[PDB]
Amino acid sequence: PRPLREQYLHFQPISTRWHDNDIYGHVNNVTYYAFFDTAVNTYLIERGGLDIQGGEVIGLVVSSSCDYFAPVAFPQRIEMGLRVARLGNSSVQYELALFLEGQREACAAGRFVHVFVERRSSRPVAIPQELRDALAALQS
Amino acid sequence: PRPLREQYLHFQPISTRWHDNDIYGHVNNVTYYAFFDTAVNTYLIERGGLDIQGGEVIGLVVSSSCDYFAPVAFPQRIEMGLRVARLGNSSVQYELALFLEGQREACAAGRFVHVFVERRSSRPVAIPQELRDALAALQS
Amino acid sequence: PRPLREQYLHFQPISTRWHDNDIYGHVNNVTYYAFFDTAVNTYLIERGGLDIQGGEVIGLVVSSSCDYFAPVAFPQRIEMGLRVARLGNSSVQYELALFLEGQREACAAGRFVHVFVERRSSRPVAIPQELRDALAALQS
Amino acid sequence: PRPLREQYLHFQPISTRWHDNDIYGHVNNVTYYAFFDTAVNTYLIERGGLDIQGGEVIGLVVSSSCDYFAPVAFPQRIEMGLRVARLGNSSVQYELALFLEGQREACAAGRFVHVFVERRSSRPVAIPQELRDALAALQS
Repeated sequence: PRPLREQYLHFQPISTRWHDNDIYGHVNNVTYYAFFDTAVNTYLIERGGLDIQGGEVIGLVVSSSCDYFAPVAFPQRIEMGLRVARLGNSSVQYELALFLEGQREACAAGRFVHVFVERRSSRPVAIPQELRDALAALQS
Repeated sequence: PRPLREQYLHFQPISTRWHDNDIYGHVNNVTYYAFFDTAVNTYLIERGGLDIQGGEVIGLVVSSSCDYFAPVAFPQRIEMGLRVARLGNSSVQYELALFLEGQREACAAGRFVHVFVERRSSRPVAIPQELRDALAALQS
Repeated sequence: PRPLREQYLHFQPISTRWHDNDIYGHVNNVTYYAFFDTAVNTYLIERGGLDIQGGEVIGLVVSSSCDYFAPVAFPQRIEMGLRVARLGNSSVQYELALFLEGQREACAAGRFVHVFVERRSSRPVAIPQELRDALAALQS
Repeated sequence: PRPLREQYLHFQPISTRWHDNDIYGHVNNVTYYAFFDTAVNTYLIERGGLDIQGGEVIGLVVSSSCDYFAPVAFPQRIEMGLRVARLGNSSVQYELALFLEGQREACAAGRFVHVFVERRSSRPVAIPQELRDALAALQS
């Protein structure tokens, strides 16, 4: 049961980094998470309009998780699939998968959840229209 | 329900680091995972006997996940709860929770899973006796 | 000539972390810099009064550098020497050295330079009295 | 005295990452160093032949330093200039500068030094011909 390129709507390429490999020769399992919210926020920055610097509205990570199938190593060229699952109105949930360039099978694959808040108060908010617009653009 | 200090068998203290705090003031959600397998492996190193540098046997992270309840920021003094859930014989599952010093409530809390393999072949193996001994030592 | 514990006025202990070790077994050369401004800012926070979250005044790193003498690896217990070299009035220069516990010889050793600015304008400022007080406290 | 695109021979583009920004909104000064040896080793991997996994021969960082001129922030598109200064025969010295895409002026700029060794012994060695070949290819 290993995810596939075509199950995902948006694709970020990310350059790997020397100190991505951990001591056993392969990208540390933690790094995948960094690849996630990079992948996400990049999309959010360029399309949702936020404005992190910036924004009166910001997303927060309340939970995440990831499953690892095959190893990847610097310097290889990883690239990140992205698609939205559930989606409340102060809240969302993404599905990420990392693919090696030219492979149908995901290398690992995971999910996490954003909760949008007012920056100052950290109190939940409706997803403003422009975010919601681009967010929805990734719904299955 | 937000986990509690006494539900956990082993305790690693970890110094937070300047660049732990992300752009919105608080320790990045990713860092938690770093705190996990630090917390784990540290115990593994000192009590399972491995031997990561030298070990013919090494652990791999095949999945992990985490839920976040309250924010923490450098320079505060986090400290990490640890306990084993399930436990096969080439395989294990930890349950981690991070605690601010002193608070009864976990700040976030998560789990992940080790698979022990022969370093060279990366083929699964029986948990050698010393590991299994200290691992089991954390069983509920 | 390899620096020595007694040449340094303040001492931060820092827990090493699993993914500190790079692919060749030893704490990545980059991590040292992380250890620096952790070591610094920690002292700054607790004794200069800033206040990074809240501070109208913040420090910026305009240059740094480091020389490496002996390797260190998670899980060993490094610990960080600190002292001030030069010291203008909107500007300062620290000298850091990392020590294995206990060794008289520094493992690596480096320096870097803070420039205090008004957070908003990022325009240079006089070091406010409390900072200057604790800063000077580390002058040779 | 701020470096210029045309003073450098090779150019790595590197994607920035969410947790590159530190607490004051801009890429942490430590990250530049990660950008350095990424930039380097990538070139070394694809052209010097090593083989880090791999190699009986590996490079080590004995010193580095960096000067910061202008700030950069995720998600902007940084990209790394690269050119060799000095060059012994067990030893080398690179000059790095980071450029924002479409700027003549470097954002920061730095140097560091490799020392090649036999992996196992960590004892110096002559730069094998293929490395030396591509290394030299970057001499002023």
